Amino acid sequence: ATLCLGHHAVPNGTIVKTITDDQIEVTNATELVQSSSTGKICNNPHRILDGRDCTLIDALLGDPHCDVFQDETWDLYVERSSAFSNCYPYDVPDYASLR
Amino acid sequence: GFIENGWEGMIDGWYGFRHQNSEGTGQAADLKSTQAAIDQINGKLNRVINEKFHQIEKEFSEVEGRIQDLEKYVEDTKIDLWSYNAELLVALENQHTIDLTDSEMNKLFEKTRRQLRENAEDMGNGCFKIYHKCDNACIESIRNGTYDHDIYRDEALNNRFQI
Amino acid sequence: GFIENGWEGMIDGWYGFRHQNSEGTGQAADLKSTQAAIDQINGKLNRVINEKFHQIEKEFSEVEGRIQDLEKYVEDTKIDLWSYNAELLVALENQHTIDLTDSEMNKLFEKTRRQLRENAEDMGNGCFKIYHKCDNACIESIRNGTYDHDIYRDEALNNRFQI
Amino acid sequence: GFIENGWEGMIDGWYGFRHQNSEGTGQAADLKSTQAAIDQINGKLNRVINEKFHQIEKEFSEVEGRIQDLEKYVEDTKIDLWSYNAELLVALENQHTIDLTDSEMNKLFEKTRRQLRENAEDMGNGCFKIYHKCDNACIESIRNGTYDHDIYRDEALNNRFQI
Amino acid sequence: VQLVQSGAEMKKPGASVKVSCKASGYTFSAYYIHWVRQAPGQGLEWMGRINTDSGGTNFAQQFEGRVTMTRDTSISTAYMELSSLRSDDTAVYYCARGYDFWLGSYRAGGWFDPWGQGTLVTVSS
Amino acid sequence: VQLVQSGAEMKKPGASVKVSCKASGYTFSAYYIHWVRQAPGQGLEWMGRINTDSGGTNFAQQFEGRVTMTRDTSISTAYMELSSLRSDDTAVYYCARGYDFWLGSYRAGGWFDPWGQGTLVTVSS
Amino acid sequence: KMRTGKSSIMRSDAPIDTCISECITPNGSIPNDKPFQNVNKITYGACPKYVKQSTLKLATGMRNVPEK
Amino acid sequence: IVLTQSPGTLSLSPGERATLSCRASQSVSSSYLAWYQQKPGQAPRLLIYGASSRATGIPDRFRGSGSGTDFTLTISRLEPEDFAVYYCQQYGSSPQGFTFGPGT
Repeated sequence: ATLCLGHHAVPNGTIVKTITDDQIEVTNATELVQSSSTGKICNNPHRILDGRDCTLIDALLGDPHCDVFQDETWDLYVERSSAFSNCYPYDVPDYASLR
Repeated sequence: GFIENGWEGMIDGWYGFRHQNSEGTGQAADLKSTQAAIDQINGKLNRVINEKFHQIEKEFSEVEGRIQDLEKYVEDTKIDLWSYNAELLVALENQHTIDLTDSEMNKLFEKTRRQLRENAEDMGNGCFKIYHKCDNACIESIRNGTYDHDIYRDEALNNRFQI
Repeated sequence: GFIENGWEGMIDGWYGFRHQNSEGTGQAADLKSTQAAIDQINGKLNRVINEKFHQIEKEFSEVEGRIQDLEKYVEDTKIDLWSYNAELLVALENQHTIDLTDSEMNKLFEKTRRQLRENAEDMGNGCFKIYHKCDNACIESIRNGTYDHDIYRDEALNNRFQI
Repeated sequence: GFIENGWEGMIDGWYGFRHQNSEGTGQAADLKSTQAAIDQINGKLNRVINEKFHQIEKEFSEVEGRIQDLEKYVEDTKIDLWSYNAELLVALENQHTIDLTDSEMNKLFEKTRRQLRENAEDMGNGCFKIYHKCDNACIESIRNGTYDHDIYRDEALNNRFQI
Repeated sequence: VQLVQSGAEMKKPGASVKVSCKASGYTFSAYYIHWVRQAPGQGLEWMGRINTDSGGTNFAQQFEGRVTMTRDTSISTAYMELSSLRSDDTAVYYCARGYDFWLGSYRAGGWFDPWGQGTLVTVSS
Repeated sequence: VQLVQSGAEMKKPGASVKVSCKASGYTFSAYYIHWVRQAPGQGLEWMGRINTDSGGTNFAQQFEGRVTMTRDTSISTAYMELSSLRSDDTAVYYCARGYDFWLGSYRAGGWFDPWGQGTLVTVSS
Repeated sequence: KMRTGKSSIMRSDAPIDTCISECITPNGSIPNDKPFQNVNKITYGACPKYVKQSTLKLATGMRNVPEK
Repeated sequence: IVLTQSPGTLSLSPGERATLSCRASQSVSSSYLAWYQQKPGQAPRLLIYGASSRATGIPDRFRGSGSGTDFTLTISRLEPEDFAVYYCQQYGSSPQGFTFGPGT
């Protein structure tokens, strides 16, 4: 002899931010910004060439300690902060363009 | 809107019914409205969720001048524009989500009201007062969409108007 | 959504009426609501439908480096942002168009309901039942806004409640 | 909607009531809906109202070439994109404000209708016809939400149906 | 919205005739197709109708055992096959789309629109 | 949604026992908390309920003057304190959340859910 | 020999691990399911767009009106 | 309001129908009665509320009925796990009224 209509609720829901108000509670929400990383670089499906202690120009010119990079191919070369040069001192005008 | 609060005893749906009659009280969920809600929400989510390989240098180790400032300016412009886009997108889509859910609730209310015809009268709190004997099968028929108002119309009219 | 299907046989308007009475069936369109919908849609079209003369080079035949990469990056950023803007604009405008058309249909339904008063009762399929003899002049009066409900109220109430 | 024109005699609110009964006519404002609409408008204003210090040059005194056209292009692109964003934002916000105000008016109307129950009947112009002696305390009770419909139901139904 | 039919057929008595009716401009499987026959100098004579979705057919209680109606949704064409031809079976055969007037949950009348151009079938020796 | 209670207490006769009930998974201040007693080999016996917002309490006309119930909304725990323990007071004490069934403007019925695990209180010398 | 392709360079100190990820950043590889990221503006591959906001929640339910 | 349950014990073989009856002292609203199941060593588990409605995950073999002063709980088929002590509760009849039944 009486019939009520209603909707569900949750004990505590996420606060979402809409046009009118910046704090309105909602049953469920999803995050859209990735703010975490694993700290490690995957090797698939891209071919990554870790340079160790060699810069790209060092391997290009043929630094003696960069002889492991002869005739190498990559999809992403990773340059490390520990890279150093051990040959005749050189400078490259327009270093960035060549790199 | 006229519904005051949600029901935390509902865990098998989003929208539903509550009733009281001579044989007691009960609760049931409406699948057609919950499914429509989730269908719209997922269809919207899938449109919210680029492939760039070689780009400009974004962090610098030396102080150079004109070119470095231009690269920094380009990067900041791109970042601010995309941040604004993200903020506006999420705000608009949350708004549309809220209105679509409220609209689904209102649609369910209006459909029940139209089914009941002159046999019930709205009480203003999201509830109807059925003016005839409505057992469990009666409530089931109201819920699944097979309620016949002509077999209760005489008694409902007698109870409603003449005292 | 309470109106299930459209009418492919009414080609003189967007919203209209269909009736049955003692003198037969008929169909007529509503000019005011169709015109309102068309004006809103065209006003929205006109807002959707820059003069650049000298810009940067966008195609390159030699490999140079820093400057060419900066130019390519700037152009790619501009294209991506404008593509996203176009997609968002069209999605929003289509959603608004659909919502406004549904609202116009609901407005016409509510206007007819408020015209009829206690002389008719909604059947739930988006369309009414009138409880008194209603010839073609009667339907015309309902359609053009000059329907007087007090001269049919007595027999409508007799037919509605007293069987 | 059904409410045609606004009342310029109201200077104490946004939405209000007008009435006529045996003791005369009157006007009053409903602060609950006016405050809700005002709060929504101020909230949407607070989201609308960056600190860049060193940027690229934007005005030049010589003709140089590649670099200068690159910076002019970057600045022009940024200005065009932000102009588009501003236009779209204000247009959407204005549409939403108009919609929300109309929705608040309709909400007040529907709350009053559900309050009156079978005692009054809609006339189609935003006005109700209360079918019983409704003195000033009666109108007050309808206005603040303390209208008991079960004590006027007999006379309202007698006047409504039987002539 | 139009309906296009086949050409004239000079069939001999005691044979079979097939007349095609191709629909263009509307969903073929959404409306019924009615076959009307007009003898030379006389009025129209309803033969039957075919459902273009489920393949159901409803003839008149004068053509039973002589008319079979089939549909081809792939090419949007409805066929009429008439057997046991006679001299009196010479007429112009029309295919018409039947529109039902749906007033919500119930239908109330309708009309035939559009009509085909008509194919003249002659039976003679 | 669960209720976790304190441990077993072997209090001596003529003393007082405090039994806690910690609520996790729902807003503690939004629902009543009820205390039900089950003696070994007997049925359940309602003792009382405490309003978790206003601190209001309502006992049975059998435990008046012996039971005090307090709340702590900061830690979300309901305490039942029963004084003047006797031999018949050895039982298993439960805390259950009362869910009132709201049909719009009025309440009609309900149920007890969820329940606590129960604390076995023994009174002996 | 000079070839045109998808090759690029990156400055990072992160280690290399056998895994599958379509997006590489100097802070490490990140998933691409979400449309935005706030990890780093230097990206390689199919990556979410960089934003300044640390959080951006999208509503997947209705308004929560709890019981009393 | 005092609730009385009969019979005290029911000796029924598996697969049979079980009918349990709980009677009220005075007439009470059918909206107030609930049924609980308590296996040994466990807190009671809600079975039926409102004298006719099952809980969230209670199988369709538990059926509630009754109105006025006589209420019944019926089990169509007795599964092995359905052997416990069943209680009837009145909920909300009064601010002090939340009593249980004797048990069965």
